[PDB]
Amino acid sequence: TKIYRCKLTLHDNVFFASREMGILYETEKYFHNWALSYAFFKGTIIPHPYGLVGQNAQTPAYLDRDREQNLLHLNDSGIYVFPA
RNA sequence: ACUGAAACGAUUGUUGUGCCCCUGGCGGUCGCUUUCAAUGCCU
Repeated sequence: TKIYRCKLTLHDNVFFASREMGILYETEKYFHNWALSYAFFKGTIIPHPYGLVGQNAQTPAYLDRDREQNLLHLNDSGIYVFPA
């Protein structure tokens, strides 16, 4: 129902390790939706555990109801960010 | 797990070494301490 046109201005340099070739690591020119969804709603809606240990420390929880860092909380909040 | 979690292009290094503000130069030239004067007056 509501739609928000949000324009993002970088106030310091942004890095994502999108691809790697030798000494060079580089960032794709589109911000992925799921990265922005946690940037907007983690701590406010999605939980933000400061620590991890175990399999949970190197396995995503993107769409796993059994884990706290889900993007599915937002399906239930009725919210969806698009990619940038 | 935001293509995620942590993330020093760093460490060391003398703008250095030699160098005469040097050489030449007459404070010089001209200039009368000058001009006038009773050892005097009386015995």
